[PDB]
Amino acid sequence: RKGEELFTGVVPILIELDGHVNGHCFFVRGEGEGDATIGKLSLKFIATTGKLPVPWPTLVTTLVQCFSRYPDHMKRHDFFKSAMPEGYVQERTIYFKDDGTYKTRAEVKFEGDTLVNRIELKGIDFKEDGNILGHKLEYNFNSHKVYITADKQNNGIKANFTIRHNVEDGSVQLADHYQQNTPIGDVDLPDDHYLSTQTILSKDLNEKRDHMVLLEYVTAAGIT
Amino acid sequence: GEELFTGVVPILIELDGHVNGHCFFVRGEGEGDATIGKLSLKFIATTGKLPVPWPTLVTTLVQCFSRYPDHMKRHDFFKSAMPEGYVQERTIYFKDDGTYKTRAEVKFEGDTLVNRIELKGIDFKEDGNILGHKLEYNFNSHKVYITADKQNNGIKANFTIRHNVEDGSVQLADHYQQNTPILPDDHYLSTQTILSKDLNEKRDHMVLLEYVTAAGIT
Ligand code: NI
Repeated sequence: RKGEELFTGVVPILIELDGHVNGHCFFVRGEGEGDATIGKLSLKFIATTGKLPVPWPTLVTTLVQCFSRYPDHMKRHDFFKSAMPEGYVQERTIYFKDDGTYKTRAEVKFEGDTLVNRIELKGIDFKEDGNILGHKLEYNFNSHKVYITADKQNNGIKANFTIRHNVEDGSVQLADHYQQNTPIGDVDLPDDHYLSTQTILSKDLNEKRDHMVLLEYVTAAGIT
Repeated sequence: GEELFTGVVPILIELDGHVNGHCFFVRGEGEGDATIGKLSLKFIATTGKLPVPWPTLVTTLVQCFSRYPDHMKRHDFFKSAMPEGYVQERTIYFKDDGTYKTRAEVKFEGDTLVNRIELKGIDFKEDGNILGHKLEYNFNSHKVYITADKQNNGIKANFTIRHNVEDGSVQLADHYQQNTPILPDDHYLSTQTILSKDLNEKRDHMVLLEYVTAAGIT
């Protein structure tokens, strides 16, 4: 008995990520809350497998766009919420310029009250002591524009954008994202528009394990 | 079909798995003699020390080598599906701990019997009996209850493995098994297993001796 109606209030979030980069395996679990009426996430991620083989920032995009704030005049362009509760599949290919690639497949859906993002990630061809495996990325995340277009053919959407990762030496590591979402059930197909993102990364001062506290604001725009 | 097991047969076993995101690969080699129901295998953990105890991997490391007494040959699904082979799927629920999901192909490649497995382990406790390595290095005797699954033209199986824990308690692991051929009346397999070491092999390893015999039909 619902739809976008599942997001009128504060929703508990659970994220799990199975990761495989250059034969190094890891697992991340995140917990927190989202509030789509204001577009806010507040999450804590733990690398349960011990210290990560890649930098935390490289995982941020891949770790619930259903918590974007879609302004009242854009509600009919909100694919992510309309797929709920059965949810959607989110697939990406992430190209790190002059370095390796991530391929991800994710199921975002309601499991009871909770919104759950379960992810498989596989990364290949990363250079040793490149920015990623060498851990040369600053513990930062930049603002971006996620460009969304409809994919009528598969009853879903496509997304394109370039993530910018600050490197320690003052340079910038680019990560080209190509994104597909399709429904798991049986949705709104949007006119072209974008998401505007902002993200803070910090730590829990009493947490011994490798981890990431994340706060994020995202609003939809580009339609008048 | 059955004719492929009237003498000593070489075995190769390969397990690609990860448990709570901890990866590991295991290779096993040796022999089975299905007329007496005997397995003799050596398993190597390439990739280093295993994140889980060797005993938890036993069941999911070739039941076609069970001894099926003459009066029960009609009920041997395992052997009949050869050389084509079969697919073995399980879910193993460790009581008060995590779960394994496994998929395996058991088939003849040339003259050798091959068991190739995939394994996902989820939701294990960090200082539970598994991830904390609190299981004794041995292995109890069991009854594997087999039934017919006409719908998938194969069999199901259920049983409960008992793992001895160092403090003297018992870690139970509930097995659920499906086999499909890429059929018998109700019966069970009687198992016994000894595990040991090879003194000249450093790599985390398991040598396994095992005798299995089918019963439950007079
Ligand atoms: Ni995997």
